[PDB]
Amino acid sequence: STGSATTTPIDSLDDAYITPVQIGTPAQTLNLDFDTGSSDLWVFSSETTASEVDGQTIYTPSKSTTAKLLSGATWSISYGDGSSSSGDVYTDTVSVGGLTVTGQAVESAKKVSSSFTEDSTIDGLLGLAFSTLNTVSPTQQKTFFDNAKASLDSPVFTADLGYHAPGTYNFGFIDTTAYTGSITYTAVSTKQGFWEWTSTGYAVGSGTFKSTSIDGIADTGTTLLYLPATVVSAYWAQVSGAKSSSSVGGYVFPCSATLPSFTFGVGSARIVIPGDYIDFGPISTGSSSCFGGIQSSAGIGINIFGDVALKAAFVVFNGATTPTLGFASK
Repeated sequence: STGSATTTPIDSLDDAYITPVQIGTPAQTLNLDFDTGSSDLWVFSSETTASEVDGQTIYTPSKSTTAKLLSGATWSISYGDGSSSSGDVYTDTVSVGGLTVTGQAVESAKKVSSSFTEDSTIDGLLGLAFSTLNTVSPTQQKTFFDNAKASLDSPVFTADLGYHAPGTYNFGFIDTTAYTGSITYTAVSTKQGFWEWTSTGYAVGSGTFKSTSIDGIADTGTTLLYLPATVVSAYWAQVSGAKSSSSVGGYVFPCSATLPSFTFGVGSARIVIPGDYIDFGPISTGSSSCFGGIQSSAGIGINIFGDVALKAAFVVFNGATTPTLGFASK
């Protein structure tokens, strides 16, 4: 089997991407944030504290003939950006882009933090990191990908995120028309439960490439690119007037600037992030100070190749016995 679904930016800045997911019988379609940095599939639901729902589409298990309470199971998760959610668990039929998993753990939110409430466009998350991070207790549950894997034509999914435009998540096959040149594959460590890999270096604009190992995670659920302070300083030094602002929470730059591109290494290959991808617009409505899309990972504890980086590439998440990551230009 295979599946193929379109993923769509939630706003004009590409702050996140939502992908329609069918849950239950008859289908209930919810728009989920596919997140290769976590491993829980959770949804706004009929059980979510009413004051914490503001415009989201909810899953109602009582209306699904294939829903079953997973007796005794609970979940609770905290994300890198400080947001959180928790609740109980059902198993149900879940389909993504024509690919169907029966008995998928669907984690029903009883509580969500304010950032989730405030984002009316995201109905939940679908985790695509390794199942060792799944938070269901006392019996850890498998991700959608892990459940589908054996049925897939090939044990892979791909992320093809658009810049200010729709893109595609495919399961079970590699669309050879979706990228240019070749796919360069690189080793993955699963030791922390992430799609963790080592970039071979970087360049700023038309600058020379600096060969240096940068360990980080491929995370579709993170908006920006978070790299070591040295790298980030070298980037923003090429933008007149750019500075790190403690009050705003990172690098800002004059909205009148033309941003340089940023290149990152994948083995001997190179992925170029156009400067426009790094513009996240005014810090506040009407401001002439703009927020940067490349930020320091210092104090995160890990480097994150988020959407800013991933949307410049066609990315293969290879879930073979020894997992790997592939990057192609497009």
